[PDB]
Amino acid sequence: VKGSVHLWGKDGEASLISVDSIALVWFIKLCTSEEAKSMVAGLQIVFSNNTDLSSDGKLPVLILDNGTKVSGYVNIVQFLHKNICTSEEDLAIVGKKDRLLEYSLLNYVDVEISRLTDYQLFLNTKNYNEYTKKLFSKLLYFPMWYNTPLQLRSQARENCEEIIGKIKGKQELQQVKYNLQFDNRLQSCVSNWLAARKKLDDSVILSSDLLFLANLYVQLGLPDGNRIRSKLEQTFGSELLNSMSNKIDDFVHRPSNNLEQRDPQFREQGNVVMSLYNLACKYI
Amino acid sequence: TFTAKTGTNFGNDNDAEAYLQFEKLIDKKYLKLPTRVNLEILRGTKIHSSFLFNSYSSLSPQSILNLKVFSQFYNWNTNKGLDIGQRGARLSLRYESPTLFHEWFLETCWRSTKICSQGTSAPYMYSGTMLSQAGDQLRTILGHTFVLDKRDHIMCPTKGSMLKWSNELSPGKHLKTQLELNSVKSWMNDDFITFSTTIKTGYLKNLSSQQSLPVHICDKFQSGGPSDIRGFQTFGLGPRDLYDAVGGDAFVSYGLSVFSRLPWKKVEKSNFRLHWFFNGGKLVNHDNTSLGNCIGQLSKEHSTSTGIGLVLRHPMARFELNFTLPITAHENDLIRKGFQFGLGLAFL
Amino acid sequence: TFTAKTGTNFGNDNDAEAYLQFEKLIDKKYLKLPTRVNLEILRGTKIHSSFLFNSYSSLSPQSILNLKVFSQFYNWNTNKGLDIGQRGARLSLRYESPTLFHEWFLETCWRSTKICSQGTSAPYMYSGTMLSQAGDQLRTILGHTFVLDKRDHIMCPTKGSMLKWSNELSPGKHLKTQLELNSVKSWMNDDFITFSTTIKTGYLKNLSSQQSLPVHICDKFQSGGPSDIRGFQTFGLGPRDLYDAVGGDAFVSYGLSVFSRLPWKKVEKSNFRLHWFFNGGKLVNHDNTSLGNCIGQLSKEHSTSTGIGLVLRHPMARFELNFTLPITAHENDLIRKGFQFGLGLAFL
Amino acid sequence: FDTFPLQTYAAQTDKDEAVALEIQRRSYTFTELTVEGTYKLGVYNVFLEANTGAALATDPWCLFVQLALCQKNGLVLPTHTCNHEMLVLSRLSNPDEALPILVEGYKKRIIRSTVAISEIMRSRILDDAEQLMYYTLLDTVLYDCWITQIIFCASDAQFMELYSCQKLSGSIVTPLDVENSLLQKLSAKSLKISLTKRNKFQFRHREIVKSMQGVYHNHHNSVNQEQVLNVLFENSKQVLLGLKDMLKSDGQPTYLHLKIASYILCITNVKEPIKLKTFVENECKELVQFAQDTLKNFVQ
Repeated sequence: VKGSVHLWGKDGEASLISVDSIALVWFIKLCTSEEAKSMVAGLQIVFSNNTDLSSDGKLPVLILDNGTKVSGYVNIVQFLHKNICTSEEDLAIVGKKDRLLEYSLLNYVDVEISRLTDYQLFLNTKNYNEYTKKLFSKLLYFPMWYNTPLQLRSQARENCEEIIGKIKGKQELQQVKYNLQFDNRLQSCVSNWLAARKKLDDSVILSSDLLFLANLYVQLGLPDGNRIRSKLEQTFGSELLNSMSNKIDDFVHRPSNNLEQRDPQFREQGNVVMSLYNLACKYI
Repeated sequence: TFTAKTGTNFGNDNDAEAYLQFEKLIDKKYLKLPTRVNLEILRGTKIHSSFLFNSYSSLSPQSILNLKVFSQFYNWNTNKGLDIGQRGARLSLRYESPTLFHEWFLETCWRSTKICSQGTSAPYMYSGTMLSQAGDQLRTILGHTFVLDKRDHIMCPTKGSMLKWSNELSPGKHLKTQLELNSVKSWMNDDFITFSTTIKTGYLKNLSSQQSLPVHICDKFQSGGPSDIRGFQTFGLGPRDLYDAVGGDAFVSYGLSVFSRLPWKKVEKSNFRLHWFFNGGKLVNHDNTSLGNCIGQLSKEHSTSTGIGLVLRHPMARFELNFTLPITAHENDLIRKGFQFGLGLAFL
Repeated sequence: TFTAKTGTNFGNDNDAEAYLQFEKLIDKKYLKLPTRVNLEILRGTKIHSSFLFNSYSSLSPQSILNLKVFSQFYNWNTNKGLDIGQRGARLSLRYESPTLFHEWFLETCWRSTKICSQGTSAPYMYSGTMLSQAGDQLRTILGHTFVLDKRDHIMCPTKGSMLKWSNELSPGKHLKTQLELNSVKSWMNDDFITFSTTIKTGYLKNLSSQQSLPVHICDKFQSGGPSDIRGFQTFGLGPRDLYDAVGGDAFVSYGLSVFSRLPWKKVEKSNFRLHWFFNGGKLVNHDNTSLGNCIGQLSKEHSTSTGIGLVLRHPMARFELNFTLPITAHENDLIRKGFQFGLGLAFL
Repeated sequence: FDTFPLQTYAAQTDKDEAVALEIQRRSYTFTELTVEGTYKLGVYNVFLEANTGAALATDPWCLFVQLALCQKNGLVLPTHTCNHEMLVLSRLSNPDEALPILVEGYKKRIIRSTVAISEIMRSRILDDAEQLMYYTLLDTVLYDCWITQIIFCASDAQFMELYSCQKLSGSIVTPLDVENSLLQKLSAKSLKISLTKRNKFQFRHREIVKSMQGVYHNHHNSVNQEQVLNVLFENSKQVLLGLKDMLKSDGQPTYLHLKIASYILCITNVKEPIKLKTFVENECKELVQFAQDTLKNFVQ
């Protein structure tokens, strides 16, 4: 289908503040079969970095050149699996007998597991200042460097408020407590997802695989990623964490020849002019 | 000679500060110097109870002793926050057209600290820092405060400057130093356009034997609010532990303001001014080794805001109705953009 | 002509509302009658937010219209209780040395009712009655209030009587009637011993078509407290559902008090009086058939109390420090014996 | 001295008869012991099931807990001695402002809120990971469509019929009915705003909840709002067309079968032509028949 996909990264690499934009670069990378390419041939991906082109204010957006904006990774993929004309080595299309379990597993990562990665990129104080606040200076434009992540930790503290919420000896008593609230939450959500992923097929990568793997790529790839990899190996062993990291290493070391991109034009990019205009149309 | 009086003194974050004061000008056959006792009962939305005995006594033509015995309960750091028990004494000596006075005091205070945040609200006031601030402590503190108010009005200023320099030494625990400048300039024949700069800086050193004995959260510097850098909530700037403003050990907080007299023909004799401001500042937890690395982090990552508004300047209060947008902010700051009511006496 | 003012109106249970009011006396080329608008922002421990526009307008030498547009949020029935949203309008006409005035009003009000009791506290505000009071309702109410204050002081009375007779009709829903008498007598040449009787009775009929459309908990009569029958907590008398005072549809609340001028030589010019009182009353949920069975249960099973105390009578407040013991009580009443601080303006 | 109440009386056991008449016209007693062991389920409103003749709650969460309470205790649904009654409440009977609550007990009275009930209902299917996947999908995708179809696409009279405990007569004849129809115009938005805070709807759909708070309905928001609603609806059809291939119970209905049935029974109660009602009645006739076969387990 003909349209332009807007994402979060810069210069061909998707940003790590979004597990959905990493999964959507990997989606179009692995769409190499004849049925899998026909739903994606016509998608010029844009690293536009402004959420004023979104309908949700959330920037994995698929704009479709007729006014149709589909926002989010799970909404885009189910929109792309729907517009197949319908006339294993890569991403395979799920058959109709399993279209509900694949949408249930896609929705589970988006509401349970991607909630936990927004805790790590934003609510972890070691992971935030050492990595994450150094990113929005490069993605956004100059005056709007600070107000855009300001909401993204409000949005991350509201989303994770129900699970993980002589001074230096009590600050370790609270962080050991919150490293146990997380590692009992992440132990359950990954166990619930992996016990349901076994029903579909244990041989073929799917669309819900690329969102769970892009959540494992960000969480293990942050400054606090070495004890999360240590705790996932404690319950899931070492064979599965290396097998799910060999698949991660495949999708980042993948050529971008299928990916035809473009520069964001001067109705995109979130300029000083092209965000004061989107502020005026939003009110007038 | 008795003069029972009362008040309410509206503030900022919607309180009350309701006070009721008694007095007795004493005859000259208990003492010989003019003595003036007091007794203040205060209630407010923040105050649970507040009894405040005073004893002013003019020693000289320019000298006033002030034995202030207090016992006050009040709430703090408003989401639900902390309620502070605070009882003790305070013996202050104040020494003496430019207003000039020094004022040395000496205050003993037993201070309690409940975390009354009612843990159903889950992550607030329950960080590792606030959980260790809970408890009782007793503290003597020596102090000094020098004011060189050269302005022609502390109500509606048009000329002059100000310099407020207040040191506080708790011996063996900490040394708090705080500076505050002001500068008012006017440019027209009606005192029409009133330029006004305010800069406040402060430093808090831990004098406590290999960095034991931490400074309490009520003595650390706080930043943000309508009576501070506008555009943020109160206790909205500085470093955090979880979501709690744990205060800073050093700060700077500048400010700029223009007042433009509301150019309508009928109403140009009033106290209503058109207010454009620009506020901003920084609040750091420094390391106590160098004053060079204290200034180094105090100028790199600021949280600023400008905003247009309207200001009324009453005798006891300055009513401010600002529309404020934060230009530059830190990540973990508490933004309050849009309309914001300002009310009080000390703005910067 | 503008007069931004402050103060405290001293609320129902020792409590206090801190308020901030603006004003504008309007010239005679929008109107021709003397008009006086207002805008009250109120602050308190119970109030969440309270905006109150007023418009007084003298129609005659003895007539005052009062368009009162309000929008107030406040908490109610204090353990944790209910917070009441309340917005609407009120057009009151007040008609006119014995103080005499009638005052007819007409008030539309959309009223919300949260149960904010936070169910970890298990059985409170979660009876079957309070769970059905939650929700929104819109109500017009017609009213009338007649006052025949014949006392020489509404501050420190010594002679005279009072008669407050206030009817309220919500058409098709209910009719609330309330009477209040007072009688002050003094016996000595210094106005030393001040006898004071207060009796308050009320009736609430359900005019709503085979006993549908129940009267809301905020309109029913409540009994008990320091500004009521002393010796019990506020909302401490009357019938209950589980532990919640569900109010009554009829009541009587008498009172007796003696003031004895504190017989010391120096201080016998002050407002400190020695206070012995005797309070008591009854609060019933009657059946709407007969006024004879309404009076029959209103005189059989009373909850009374006496108590000795000390009273100060300020201009805006009457400070009472009573030691109170309940003589007769119901079973499910909320006893507050021992010391009790009283503060407000309306005691009975 | 703790002897000073000289006469300690009885408990003043006279009650208001008009209040207990609305606790009776809002209660729908579950037909099959004590007073401390019986609970009262709070619901938004009620409707008469046209086929069976049972009082069902008008919300898919209030109806799902109602059917899960019938299966757990062996109850019969109430038709429209200290039994387990239902109770038409207001949202404002909570600090949470979300009605599927449980008022358990009389003297030692526990309140389990909607967040507390949802943790109880979700924990009974945590043993099977695959059934938790579908249960999360109806709680997120099918839920957010139903909330948007009923707050934006349905009118004010259709939302307040299903989500308000206020009364209705249908015809403005009396001055009470003019006043009751001004409550449904004034208080319509505050009940809509309160419903968007129930299943973290305010956190998944932050920008259309933000446009509900605002006056005059800014024109750029309404074009973007139609995009999210169409994506939510096209997702919802793929949920509903996929549910039809697994509606086979080998015993008692599972907690997912009562979950599907509580959505079809509340969507087909909507008298207005919302797109979910037009879809499930014409394209999902196998789902409508399933939502009556599972309802007939809990009636007589």
